[PDB]
Amino acid sequence: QCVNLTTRTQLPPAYTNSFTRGVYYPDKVFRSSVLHSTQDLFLPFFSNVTWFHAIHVTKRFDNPVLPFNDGVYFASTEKSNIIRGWIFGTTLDSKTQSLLIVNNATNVVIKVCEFQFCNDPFLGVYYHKNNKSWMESEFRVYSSANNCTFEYVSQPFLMDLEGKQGNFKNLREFVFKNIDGYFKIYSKHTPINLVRDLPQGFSALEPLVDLPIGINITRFQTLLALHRSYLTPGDSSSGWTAGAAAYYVGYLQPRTFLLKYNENGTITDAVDCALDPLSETKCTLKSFTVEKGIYQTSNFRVQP
Amino acid sequence: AQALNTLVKQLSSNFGAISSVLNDILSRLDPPEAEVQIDRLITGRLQS
Amino acid sequence: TESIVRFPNITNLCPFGEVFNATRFASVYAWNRKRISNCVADYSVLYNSASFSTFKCYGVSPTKLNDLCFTNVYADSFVIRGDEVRQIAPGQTGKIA
Amino acid sequence: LHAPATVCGPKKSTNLVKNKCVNFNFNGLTGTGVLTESNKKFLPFQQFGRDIADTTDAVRDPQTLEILDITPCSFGGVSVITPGTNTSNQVAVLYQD
Ligand SMILES: *[C@@H]1O[C@H](CO)[C@@H](O)[C@H](O)[C@H]1NC(C)=O
Ligand SMILES: *[C@@H]1O[C@H](CO)[C@@H](O)[C@H](O)[C@H]1NC(C)=O
Repeated sequence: QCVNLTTRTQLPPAYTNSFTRGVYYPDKVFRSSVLHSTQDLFLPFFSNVTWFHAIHVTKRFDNPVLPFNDGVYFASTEKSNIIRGWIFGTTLDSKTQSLLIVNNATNVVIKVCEFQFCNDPFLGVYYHKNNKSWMESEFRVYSSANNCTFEYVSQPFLMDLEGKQGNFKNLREFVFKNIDGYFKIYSKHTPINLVRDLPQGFSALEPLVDLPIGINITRFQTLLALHRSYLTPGDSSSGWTAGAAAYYVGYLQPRTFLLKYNENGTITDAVDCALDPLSETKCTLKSFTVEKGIYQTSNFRVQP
Repeated sequence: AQALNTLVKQLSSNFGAISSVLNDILSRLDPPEAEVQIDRLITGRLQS
Repeated sequence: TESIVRFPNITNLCPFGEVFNATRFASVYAWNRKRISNCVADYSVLYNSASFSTFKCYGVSPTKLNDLCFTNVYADSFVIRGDEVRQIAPGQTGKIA
Repeated sequence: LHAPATVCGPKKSTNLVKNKCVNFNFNGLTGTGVLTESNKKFLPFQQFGRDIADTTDAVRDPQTLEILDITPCSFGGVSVITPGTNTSNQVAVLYQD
C-alpha cells in the first residue's frame, strides 16, 4: 500500500501578481442590480500569490505542504488535469482528524478521518491490458484510516476532461473557508486564453458545497494523478509518470468588498476598500463613478 | 433621496436587539420577553 | 385572506432520545457533542413530560420552538453537580464555565 | 444565519396560493403579502433574495423549489374631502395610492 518517491533537487519558489481573480458570493442571500458593501474573507484585490510549477519535464515533482490561515484561494489550468483532490489537517496523521477530498471521472468523495497521509501522496492509474482499459487501484495517498466520522459523496462538478488543445486553456478556481464548524467550498470553471496562465478578467465564484464538520486546519496539500506505464526490466527505470502541471495559491484576508450585483443577479464588478485611496472613495460613496471633488473617505490616528 | 435611503436602511439595523426584524422577534420570543427587544427596536426606529 | 405554511416534506422523525438516555455520559472536561440535521423534531415531547428539573431557553421561547426551522442543532451533553447547574448559562463566571 | 433550513417542526405544509395577500411562513421566515412567480432565477441552490432593506423581495419554495416574488399588498393612507361641517355633512374619501 505505502509508496514513496523523492527528488534530491527541489524546484524553486515563484511569486506572481494576482488581479481581480478570486471574488465569490459573500452570502447565500440573492441580490440584483444593486451595489452592496460587506466585510468578509477575500484575497486582497491585487495580491502576490504563490505560483507552483508542480510538475516539469529531466523531470521533477513538487509535493508541498502549504500553510493555511482563515481560508485559501486555489487556481489551476492544464489539459492533462493532473490535480484530482486535496488533503487538509492540523497534522495530516493519525494523531488527529483530517479532511480528504478526491475526484474521479464519475463521482467526488469527501471524508474526515485520522488518515496517516504519506509525505508524497498521489493516486495511481494504469492501462490494464487484460481489461483493455484504464484502472485506478493505487491509492498511495494514505497509509491507514480510522474513525470515519464524516463522509459525503457528490457529482464530478468540474472534472470535465475536454478533448481540446491549443487556445482552449481551461481555468478551475476554488475557495476553501473554515467558519464556525463549516468547511465551505466555492468554485468556478471557465475557458480563457492569455499570455500568462491566469487572466486579468473579472468573474465570480459560485458556492459549490458546505460541510458541517468541526475541525482545526492549518496545513493542506494537493493530490496529483500518476499514469503508470509498463516499464519492463530492460528499461530498468521507475519513478514519476505524469505530465507537467502548475497552479496558484493565495491566502485570504478579512476585507470589506463592494460588489455590483447586475440585473440578472450576477456580480461582474467589485472593489476592495483598502486597496487604494480611490477605492476608499468608491466604497464610502457606495458607487463606482466618483465625481470630481474632495471626499472625507475615513479618519486616521497615530497608534500607540 | 439620500435621506430616504438612510431612513429605509435604518430598518436593517437592530439597535442592540437580538434581531432586526420584528417578525423574527415575535416568532422566537414570547411576549413577556420579546417586549424588551421590541422596546429596543421601537426606540431605535423612533429616533431614526 | 389566507395564511400559508411551507416546509420541506421530510417525512422522518429523529428524536433526541438516543442522546438523552445515552447510557454513558462523557466527562465535563470532555463534553460530548452530537449534530442533528435534516429531520423533523417534535419539541413538545421534550417539555410535555415531567422529567426535567431545569429547562431554560435563551434567545428563544420553548413554547414557540415547535413552529421554527433551523440550519442545524448541536446537542451537548455532560454531567455536573446540581449546585453548579446555574453555571451553564451565557455571561456566567465560574470554574465550570 | 439566513441559511437553508434542515431542522423543522411538526407542521403540515399547506397548499401554495398566489395573487392574493396572504400570511406566509416559508421554512421559518414569516411575513405577509402577495405572492407571484418571480421574473428571474437565482443560483442553482440560492433560495431567496432581498430588497434594499432586510425585507424579502423573493423566496424559493422549499416544497417545489419554485422561485417566487413577494410584494406588500394593497395599502396606503386615507384622507377625506369635507366642505365644512357647518355647511354640510357629506364627505368624499380618497385613498392616496
Ligand atoms: C439577463 O437576462 C436577459 C433576459 O433573459 C438577457 O437578455 C441578458 O443577456 C442577461 N444578461 C447577461 C449578462 O447575459
Ligand atoms: C416531496 O416533495 C417532492 C418535491 O416536489 C416531490 O417530488 C415528492 O413526491 C414529495 N413527496 C411526498 C411524499 O409528498
